[PDB]
Amino acid sequence: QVQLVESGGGLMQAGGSLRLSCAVSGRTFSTAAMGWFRQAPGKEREFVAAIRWSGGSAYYADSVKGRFTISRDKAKNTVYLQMNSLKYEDTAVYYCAGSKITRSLLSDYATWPYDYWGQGTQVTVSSK
Amino acid sequence: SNNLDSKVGGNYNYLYRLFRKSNLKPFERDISTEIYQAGSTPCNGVEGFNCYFPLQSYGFQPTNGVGYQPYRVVVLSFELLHAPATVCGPKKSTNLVKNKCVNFNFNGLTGTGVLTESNKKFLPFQQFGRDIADTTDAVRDPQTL
Amino acid sequence: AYTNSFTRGVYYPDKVFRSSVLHSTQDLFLPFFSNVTWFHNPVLPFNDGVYFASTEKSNIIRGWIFGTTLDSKTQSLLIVNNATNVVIKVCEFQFCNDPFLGVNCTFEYVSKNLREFVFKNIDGYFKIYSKHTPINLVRDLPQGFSALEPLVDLPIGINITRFQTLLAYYVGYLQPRTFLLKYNENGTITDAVDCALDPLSETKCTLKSFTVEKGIYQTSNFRVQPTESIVRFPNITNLCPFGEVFNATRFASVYAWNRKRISNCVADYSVLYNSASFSTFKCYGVSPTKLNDLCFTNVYADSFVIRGDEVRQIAPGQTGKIADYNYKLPDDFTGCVIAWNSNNLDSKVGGNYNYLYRLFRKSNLKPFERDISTEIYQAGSTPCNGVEGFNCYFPLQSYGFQPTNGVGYQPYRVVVLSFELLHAPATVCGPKKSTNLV
Amino acid sequence: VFNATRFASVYAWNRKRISNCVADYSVLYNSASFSTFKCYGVSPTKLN
Ligand SMILES: *[C@@H]1O[C@H](CO)[C@@H](O[C@@H]2O[C@H](CO)[C@@H](O)[C@H](O)[C@H]2NC(C)=O)[C@H](O)[C@H]1NC(C)=O
Ligand SMILES: *[C@@H]1O[C@H](CO)[C@@H](O[C@@H]2O[C@H](CO)[C@@H](O)[C@H](O)[C@H]2NC(C)=O)[C@H](O)[C@H]1NC(C)=O
Ligand SMILES: *[C@@H]1O[C@H](CO)[C@@H](O[C@@H]2O[C@H](CO)[C@@H](O)[C@H](O)[C@H]2NC(C)=O)[C@H](O)[C@H]1NC(C)=O
Ligand SMILES: *[C@@H]1O[C@H](CO)[C@@H](O)[C@H](O)[C@H]1NC(C)=O
Ligand SMILES: *[C@@H]1O[C@H](CO)[C@@H](O)[C@H](O)[C@H]1NC(C)=O
Ligand SMILES: *[C@@H]1O[C@H](CO)[C@@H](O)[C@H](O)[C@H]1NC(C)=O
Ligand SMILES: *[C@@H]1O[C@H](CO)[C@@H](O)[C@H](O)[C@H]1NC(C)=O
Repeated sequence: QVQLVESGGGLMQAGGSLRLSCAVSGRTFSTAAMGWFRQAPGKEREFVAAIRWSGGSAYYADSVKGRFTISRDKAKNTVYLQMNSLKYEDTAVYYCAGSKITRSLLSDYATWPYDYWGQGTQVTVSSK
Repeated sequence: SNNLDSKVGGNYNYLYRLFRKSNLKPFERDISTEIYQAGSTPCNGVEGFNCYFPLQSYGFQPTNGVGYQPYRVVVLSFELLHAPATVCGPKKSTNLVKNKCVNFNFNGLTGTGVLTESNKKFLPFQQFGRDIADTTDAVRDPQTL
Repeated sequence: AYTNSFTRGVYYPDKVFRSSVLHSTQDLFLPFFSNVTWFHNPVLPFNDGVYFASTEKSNIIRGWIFGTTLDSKTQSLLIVNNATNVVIKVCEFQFCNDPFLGVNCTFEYVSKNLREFVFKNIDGYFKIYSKHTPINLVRDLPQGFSALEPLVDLPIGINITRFQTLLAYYVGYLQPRTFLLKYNENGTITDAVDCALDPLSETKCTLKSFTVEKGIYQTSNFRVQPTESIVRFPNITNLCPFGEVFNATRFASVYAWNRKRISNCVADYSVLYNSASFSTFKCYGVSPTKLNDLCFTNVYADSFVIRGDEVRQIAPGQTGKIADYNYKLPDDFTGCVIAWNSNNLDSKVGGNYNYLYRLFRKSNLKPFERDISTEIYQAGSTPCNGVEGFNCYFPLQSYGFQPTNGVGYQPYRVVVLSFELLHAPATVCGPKKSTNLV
Repeated sequence: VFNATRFASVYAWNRKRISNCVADYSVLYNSASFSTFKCYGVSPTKLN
């Protein structure tokens, strides 16, 4: 029924850029919002970025503001994660996530549960 | 409608307008998704400080309280116009008795008399007959013709 | 192209069965021997009804369109018949310039040869009658009498003014004509008489018979109809000073109500009954619209101020303190009483007390009787002789008019126009334009 | 009847039968204490 297919990413140097995708098939999230999550080894999975599917207004975590850019396309049913200005601390497996819940506060999507998730994409930062 | 609109993990399809600039007028349906300007600064379609989404989800779970469990509400409003009134009640009928002085009430015409099996030949569209002096003497029974 | 509506378009006026009786009915019929426009498909008016006859061998015509604008701007009636079923819709359909057929809906229903139909809408009900008959002709309508039985009734309630056919047909228009119908033993309409076609038919109506015996019968009344409309008014160009009376800065106290004389002027009551600045506008013995068409010897303008619950008292035959001791209208009062809210002007922070009303008086006031004396009222036995105290009160009491007062307590400005036709030529006339005399 | 401390509810409306006395309705009619004083089938002034 519902599958989240991530593409792109991998290895990039410090200061470089990557752009991630997540194609959703068999479900639409018009009123809901989709989010991204990352899990560094030895640390819990954390919120990355969420964008309202219908409206396009985007909310970000504190450590990701100004370097990461999320965007979504309703027609293609794929959300993008423009990932610029790499830091070594970003090294983690990024997961595109989906939730069935509509929330007034776009910050609530960093704590509220997600019912759908991607396979996870490894992100590695290398120095020079 | 708890068993129907409440599911494990909650149901968040039903929403409600959380902020609005004015109280609604009778039968007023407002579906605008404008980001509410809570302050004086215009939002310009950007959520943020005093810029909040108008709609918020409902808490409908099986383990919720009765005050918060889902309820299905249907409001029926009766309208009178300058037009034919086309919604009515069933208007059940009674039995048919002949050769006895009864106070009958057919489709629209009422009277008192004895109903007897007549041999007049109405046309299929005709409902009741009249005498030479505009007095109704034959009626076609609405249920059996 | 026009033909002659010989004996066609007679439909059963009602669902009543009558046997061997001559019934006279007044309804919308197609007058006997009238001109019906012959067509081989424009949009035609729907004045009061339409008689439609369609001489066909291959079912060229299919349906009809009805409405007033018929461009998806309002509701419109649509009937289509496609080879097995008849469909009647009331959708606000997007009509083209020349709709046809090949070779916000509020109602939808689905069900050699001469096909006749009569369409009309009365009291909101759209009525259709029809009759199918065989013919052998190529030119015009057949000879004979045929009764159009009802088929379908639409409870649509639609304003309809224009209609159009869908694809040689005939179209005739109904007028309110009296008829006399011949019902046979089986209850079928076999003959009819157009009650105004010709003198012999009118005689048949009057006698309620088809065979009139030799003699002289008085059928109707001859009357020359008028040819011109003569209007003659005195040639005065002088608008009455209604502004001075209605737009006054201050009004008189209801017990000392002002009494304004209006004479020798042209009055424009259209300004009055078209304005939205008057709360109550009630006329006794005259109509609001007809005020401009009348000529009056004198008009009496009376202005005064009262509160909400006292507004209804200013009317003929009313009871209460105001209508009792301040301003009594005669029971046959002929004129209009006008009242509007004056809270904004007569209300000040804390309340206005400048306007008084009388509380006691020795007797009932006569119509149009004005007392303004400031005597002490003796409600008891001991004469006051100008001394107040017990059973000696001042008859007046100041109104309390506050901005926070109730709407029934808030001040109201009321004007009472008194109309008279006295022993004189009319002086106060309306804005009606006079014409030359014939 | 007019100045009683309490009035009964309409479903148990109180009834007082006035008889064997002389009634002065003038004090009732001239008082401005009543918002609705409508005599039916009779005239208030004629009551005396
Ligand atoms: C109304 O319904 C009744 C029964 O619900 C119909 O009565 C039947 O009519 C048919 C045909 O006339 C007969 O064959 C049956 O014997 C009747 N049944 C009974 C129990 O009497 C009646 O015809 C219906 N009328 C209309 C106008 O619909
Ligand atoms: C004539 O046109 C009408 C459409 O107005 C056809 O009615 C449809 O019939 C199908 C078949 O059952 C239904 O599924 C649709 O819902 C009907 N539409 C409406 C508006 O009633 C009708 O079938 C046509 N008849 C012929 C003989 O072609
Ligand atoms: C009313 O209709 C009936 C039926 O068509 C007519 O009666 C028929 O008359 C013929 C000739 O006498 C007979 O052969 C038929 O058997 C009759 N039918 C029935 C059902 O009785 C009658 O003549 C018609 N009356 C009028 C005034 O037209
Ligand atoms: C009626 O039709 C005839 C012939 O078609 C014509 O002579 C006559 O002028 C017509 N009258 C009107 C009022 O159209
Ligand atoms: C459809 O018709 C109704 C008739 O009451 C009207 O009120 C309504 O405005 C119409 N629909 C639209 C979209 O205007
Ligand atoms: C039909 O039109 C008239 C004016 O031409 C209007 O007064 C009337 O209300 C209309 N009918 C309906 C149902 O609105
Ligand atoms: C009184 O003045 C108002 C506006 O100043 C005007 O609309 C109104 O017509 C005036 N009254 C009359 C009787 O003309």
